[PDB]
Amino acid sequence: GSACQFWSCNSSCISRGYRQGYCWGIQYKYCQCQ
Repeated sequence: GSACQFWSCNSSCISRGYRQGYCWGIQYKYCQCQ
C-alpha cells in the first residue's frame, strides 16, 4: 500500500485541467500533474 496512490493525485490534476497526476518518489505535501 503506497504512501501516495497515483489515482487520487490523477483525479486531482484532471479536475484542474491535466490528463495525468501522481506523487514524487520521497517528499511531498502537493501532487505532480501531467
